[PDB]
Amino acid sequence: PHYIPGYTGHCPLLRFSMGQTYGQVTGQLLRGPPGLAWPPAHRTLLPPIQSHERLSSSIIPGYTGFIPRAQFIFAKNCNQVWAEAMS
Amino acid sequence: REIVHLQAGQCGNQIGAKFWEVISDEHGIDPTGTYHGDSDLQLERINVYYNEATGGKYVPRAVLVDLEPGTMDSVRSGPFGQIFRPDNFVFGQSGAGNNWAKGHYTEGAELVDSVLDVVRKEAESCDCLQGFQLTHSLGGGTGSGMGTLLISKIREEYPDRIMNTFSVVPSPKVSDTVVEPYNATLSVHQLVENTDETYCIDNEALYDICFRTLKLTTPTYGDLNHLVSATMSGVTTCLRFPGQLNADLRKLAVNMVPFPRLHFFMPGFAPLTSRGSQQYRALTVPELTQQMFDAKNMMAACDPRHGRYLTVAAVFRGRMSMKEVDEQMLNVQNKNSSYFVEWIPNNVKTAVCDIPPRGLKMSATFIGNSTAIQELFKRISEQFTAMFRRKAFLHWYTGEGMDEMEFTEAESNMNDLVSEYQQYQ
Amino acid sequence: ISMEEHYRIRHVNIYYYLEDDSMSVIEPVVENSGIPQGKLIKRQRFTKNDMGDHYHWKDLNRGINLTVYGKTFRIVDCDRFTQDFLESQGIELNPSEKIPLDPYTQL
Amino acid sequence: QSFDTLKRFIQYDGKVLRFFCLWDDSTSLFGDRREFVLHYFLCDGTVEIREVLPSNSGRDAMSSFLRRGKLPKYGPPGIYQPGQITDRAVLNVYDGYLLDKYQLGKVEQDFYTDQDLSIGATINVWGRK
Amino acid sequence: MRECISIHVGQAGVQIGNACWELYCLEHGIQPDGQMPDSFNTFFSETGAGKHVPRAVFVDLEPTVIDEVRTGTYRQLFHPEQLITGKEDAANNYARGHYTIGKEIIDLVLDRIRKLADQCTGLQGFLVFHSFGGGTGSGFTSLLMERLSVDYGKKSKLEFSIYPAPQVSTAVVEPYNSILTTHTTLEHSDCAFMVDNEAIYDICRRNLDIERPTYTNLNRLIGQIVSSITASLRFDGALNVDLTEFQTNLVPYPRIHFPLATYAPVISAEKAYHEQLSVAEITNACFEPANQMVKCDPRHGKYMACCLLYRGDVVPKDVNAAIATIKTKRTIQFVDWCPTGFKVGINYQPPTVVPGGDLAKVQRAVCMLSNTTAIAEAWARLDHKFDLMYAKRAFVHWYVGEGMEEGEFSEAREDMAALEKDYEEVGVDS
Amino acid sequence: MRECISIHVGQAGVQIGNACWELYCLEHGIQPDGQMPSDKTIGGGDDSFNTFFSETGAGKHVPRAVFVDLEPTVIDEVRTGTYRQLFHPEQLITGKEDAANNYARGHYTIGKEIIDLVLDRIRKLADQCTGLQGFLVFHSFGGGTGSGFTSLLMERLSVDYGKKSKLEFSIYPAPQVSTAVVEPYNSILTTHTTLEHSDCAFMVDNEAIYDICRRNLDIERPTYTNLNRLIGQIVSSITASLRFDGALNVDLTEFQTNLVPYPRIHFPLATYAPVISAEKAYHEQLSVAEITNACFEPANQMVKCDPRHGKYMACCLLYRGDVVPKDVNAAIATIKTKRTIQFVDWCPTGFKVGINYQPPTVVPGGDLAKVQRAVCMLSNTTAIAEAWARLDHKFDLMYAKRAFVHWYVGEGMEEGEFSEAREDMAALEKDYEEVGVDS
Repeated sequence: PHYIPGYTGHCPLLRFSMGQTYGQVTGQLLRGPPGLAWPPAHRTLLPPIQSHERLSSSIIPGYTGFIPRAQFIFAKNCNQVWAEAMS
Repeated sequence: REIVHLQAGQCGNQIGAKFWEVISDEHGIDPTGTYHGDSDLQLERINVYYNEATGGKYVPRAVLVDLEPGTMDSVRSGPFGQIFRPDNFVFGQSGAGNNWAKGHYTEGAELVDSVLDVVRKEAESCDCLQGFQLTHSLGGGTGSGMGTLLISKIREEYPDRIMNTFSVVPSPKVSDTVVEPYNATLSVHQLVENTDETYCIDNEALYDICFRTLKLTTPTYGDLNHLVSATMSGVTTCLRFPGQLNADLRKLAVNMVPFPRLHFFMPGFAPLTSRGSQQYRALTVPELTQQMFDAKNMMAACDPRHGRYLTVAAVFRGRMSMKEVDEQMLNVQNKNSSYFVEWIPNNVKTAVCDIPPRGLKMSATFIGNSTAIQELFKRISEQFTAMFRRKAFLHWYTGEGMDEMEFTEAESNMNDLVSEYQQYQ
Repeated sequence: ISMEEHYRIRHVNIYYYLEDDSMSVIEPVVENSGIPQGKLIKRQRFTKNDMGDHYHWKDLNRGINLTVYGKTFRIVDCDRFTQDFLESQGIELNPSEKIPLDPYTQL
Repeated sequence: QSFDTLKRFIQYDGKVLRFFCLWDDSTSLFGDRREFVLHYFLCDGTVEIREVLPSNSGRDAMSSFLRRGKLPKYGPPGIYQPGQITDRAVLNVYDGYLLDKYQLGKVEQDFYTDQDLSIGATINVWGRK
Repeated sequence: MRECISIHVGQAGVQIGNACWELYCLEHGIQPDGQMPDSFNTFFSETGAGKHVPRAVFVDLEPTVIDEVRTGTYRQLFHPEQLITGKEDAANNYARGHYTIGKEIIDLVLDRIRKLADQCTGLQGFLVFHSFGGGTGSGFTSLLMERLSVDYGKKSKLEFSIYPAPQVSTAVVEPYNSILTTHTTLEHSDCAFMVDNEAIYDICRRNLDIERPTYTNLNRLIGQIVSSITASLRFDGALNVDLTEFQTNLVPYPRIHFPLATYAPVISAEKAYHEQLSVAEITNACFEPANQMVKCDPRHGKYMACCLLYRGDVVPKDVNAAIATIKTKRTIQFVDWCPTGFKVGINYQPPTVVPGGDLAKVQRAVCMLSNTTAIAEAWARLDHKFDLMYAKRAFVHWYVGEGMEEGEFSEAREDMAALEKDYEEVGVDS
Repeated sequence: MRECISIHVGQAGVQIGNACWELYCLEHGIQPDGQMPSDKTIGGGDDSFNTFFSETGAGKHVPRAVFVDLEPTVIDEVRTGTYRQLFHPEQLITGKEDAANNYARGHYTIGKEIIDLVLDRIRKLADQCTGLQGFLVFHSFGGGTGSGFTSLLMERLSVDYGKKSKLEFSIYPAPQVSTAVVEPYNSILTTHTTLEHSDCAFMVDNEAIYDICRRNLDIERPTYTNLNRLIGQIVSSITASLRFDGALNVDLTEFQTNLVPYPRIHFPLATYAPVISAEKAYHEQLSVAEITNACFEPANQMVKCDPRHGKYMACCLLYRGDVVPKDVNAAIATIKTKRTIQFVDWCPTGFKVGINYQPPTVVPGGDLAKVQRAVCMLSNTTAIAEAWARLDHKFDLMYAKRAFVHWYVGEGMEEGEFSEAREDMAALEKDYEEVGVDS
């Protein structure tokens, strides 16, 4: 768990730490922080793994009507919007 | 990359100190200045508005320029006053006293030789400097008069950077100073020439929002500065948060001002909702475009239905879809097309930022450039020239070191500017 | 929908009219609350169940939950006249509760 | 097939297995019983050997006895008729060589392995047991 | 041996390329960390321990669009020296990306381009990815292709673009960038494809049932079109065409290198049970006028040629039936002097599918490349929106102030106006 | 190869298509998911369903039908019914506002928005064809899109397709029972348009099927399910010789050759002979004779018109089941011998015979029994002129004071199309005097 060398961002205690390669300093800093608290729910560095009625079957992709809570779901296929709204 | 935030005046500190209670809650920073946040994007681009000190602490980039020591002593003892470094609270001894010429010429000119030492110090501790800011009101002589002399001498040292000013221009309805038009008419003589940017906020319409749509019985000067601080951060959120589509501070200044004198804008804010009608309100993309664009929700009291939109922004803030955002900017433009200029065939600028303001699921922020900003400038010059035709209060300025021909020189540049808005209408 | 509050606490006065067994619920006026206040429920007999039974003054005590029109009111305290009346009718009153403090109003 | 070295070099770099050696040439006419040392390098499974000389023997100074190389399993093998020792095969010249989809320049040469050698057993070292 | 390096410019060029490189990883066996658990050499270099480095370079001026590739799931896949990043952004200014900030990075990127193509054995194509809206997608791209036009020579340089739409746009300046960038793309690109954002919203709404398509679904459709061109580089076909061979066949003249694209089965996975997906069913869905990628109707056009590219379970006897069908229907009009009219391409490998994507796992697929006279009305629309604002000089003060003369605004108008009559004089019959 | 595309328009036309497609899915072995169960299969090969169904790689059977409607509700019970997966989603087409019982609304204002979608879907069900025997349409004259859009449907099919056959099964209004005030104004104009574009036209009014449900069966209070279940028994028997093998069989162009003598007389009647509840069926012989003269009962015809007032032109016979060819000829010779049945002068043969082998199937939940024989009649009288002497009466009873005319004019319809259609419909009244009188 480290950062790649060209990275242009903020790493705590980086300016005060010295005398190593950049990736080695970032790995050692991300491993632990005696001075402060590192956040628990983080989302930059992630593990690499390869990319009554009305169920999801009871309709067609041209069906007209009201499906509850399915006007706020976006970027998905119509059956997928209906599936993750109903279930 | 990064910005240094100047604050000037008794309005300027009370505008400015609330903004640092706002943007330090973007980044999980407690009042002593230490990060205690809950995500790594609360920390990742924090150097845009900061400098770092020893011990796991960050201090802002701000100087706090006043002409009375008693108006920052409340700011140094607020809830978020001890965050600032006390080296650059550079302050005067005697008062300007609602006087232009005692801020520009006589008294502030001794102080500004010492203000430049720290703003040159905050502008050499950088990586690649991006811009500055300025908070001031166009009524007095501490916020308004020295802040004008501040800008021009920044401009001759750092002439390819970005200057912003967040004005609070004087109102017609009730005036809290007798000599307001002698301030604001000589003031905009250098907001037409010396700055890259300037906004326009009336206190007349900040009252109109805080009674019609927010249902406040009694708004203080804290609830009005909540409205300003939620827009002064909305134009610097592509610069410190990643986006699906990006439009940072330089990208709008090139793109919106069509001609090099017409840089007076009028902002709003979309999810502004009454506390009883928060429950009965849906938040979709059409429910931001419906409330960005309506003439009630402006913060400038210059009615857009009385003129032509020139160039129109929208910096959205949430997790939206790029069709539905681009649909409504097409839908509004085709419905009422008389209100928009026709020799600019699409008056839309769009941006989407992936990190909302905290507590809100979705937001938006608007920057109009309408034709009807001349009715601010015309109605200053109708009540300026009542007083100047008989020379009511002139002896307090002429006795501090300025001539008579400088005022009819200032009435040239303001009454030129009204014509250059009628020219392109 | 609020970023500042997840729930709010609304104080109400419940009036029971011994003349006709009717009830009314009235929110007191609070400065700067921003909500429509005053008469929440008009004077009428409140139904206790789907059978059409009405609330009697015998069903009302400190620390009881009163459910009317899908709202649940926690009875916290009563006035001196109500206390003396219920005790004179042989109802033992529960200890007075404290109204919980509204987080939003405190902030 | 695999022509890869880097994983084994990163995994087993400095590890060798050493066995001392005794060899009775007393069955021959004039040889004495000999003490040798047999190193086995785990980076590439390659073997080297050296002689251990007594206090009173008239043998010259030897820092080796053979080469650090791979030892064949059976006999001094006939790997002659040169050209067959190349591991990869070719189809034409187009230098730039094209890999032939069949494999014709392949001879089954067996080598000693760390699975093969052990304590207290006898092996064949270039025709010597 | 089949070397091909793709350089990405623009924020748009990176989210296009972030979908192509999750497609080329899944198509072969490799993982986000580069390690397989024969023909990857078209797009992957070869290092020691089982790594395969992509043959790419991601260059954009602002830092905030590459920094989630530096921290995303593909940190270790790209070599860090490729992700070139500047400091200050062009900010919707062709002048600022071509004259001011582009001069501080063109020295560095051409070092990485040299360090890639000296490792290569023999090079066919460059695939640059950009968009005709902003600054670094339009200005830096122009400076990139006059360096590459003379530093490298006659290596083929492809060009995947996005045209600005007729109505639905996101800038008020979008005509000004896209009449000054046809000046330099014409003399340097060998084939320049156009796919505008407006038409994909229709196809994502009625063929696929995606109401509200975000740009993640938009860019998962472009990557199928780029991959289907290059499946004949990487795989073995019954009748294959390389990137060199159909550049000859597609363009008549050295100024008419603007083809269209169409991908025929673009079908949701619930409505793909019921359809046969035969070869003659999807050959004519390419020429359906509601399925094109650029908003210009082919019924007003006049076809020069067509480059069908097929992949999957296709047999050449089923191909020649459908080609004879299209030449008999009378709403399709080829020109007088193109009697053959077609360039068949038949491949063996089916198109791979991304999990979390939007399409269906289909046995056959068609990608189509047409060259019509129908794009005369996609360049006579946006040419008016240019000089509607240029007739009294809106937004010229920004462009002049950092390196552009006043005359080059109209030097590129006539080279787009003389561009237009070459499409009038190519469609006439005898 | 013997294919026929079905189209259905309106709330009457959809609810006919439910009863016909529960019939065909049980006539062959189709389950409501779409495929034969692969545990048990009934007899026959691939040939018996390709007139109606399609195929994919997995083995689905998607019907060649499209349902057209102008409101959401009536389609949406097909989409949530037990046959939701058996129909492909684009085949069930649905507008947004219905035509509000106007001919003019469905033909000029609203019908232009769903004529563009429904003409690419036929061209997607006729490109996958190899040889198409002819379309079938299903509508009701009284309705708004069953009258307005359906006339607009037939015209664009005469142009784009040609002489390909277009059958129509229609619902004529009853003589006095009706659900709508406007019904004279629709059935005049829609008869004016569907004259020149339709090839055959089996009109049936609902009041006659009311009378034979209560009498021949015992079912008092019938709904439209019992009305539609008997209609599909007649639609299937027309095409029963296309699908299953017969002793002597007729196709869709066989009866148009024989029934229709002149190019505007194409209005046959309909009679289904054994219509018996299961408590009476097994005590009766039900021979070929007993189900031949029962088609000639004037109380068993399915239009409220009386063939004693008119001349028979040409009668079609559709025999299925346990029918021997030699017993059709015995019962035919009784009819021409009988003297209360009158034929025209210039047609001495007067009969087409069709004999099939497959006996008619039973729908569970239905009311008819399992029988061994049946006869379907397609007569052609001159006595259908009396069902237009009471339609032209109820038209000018309104129209001579201009009632309801402003509702139709303001939809792009000029006022001249009422006087146009009244005279053309009066032309067909004298075409039946002229043809049906003796030389």
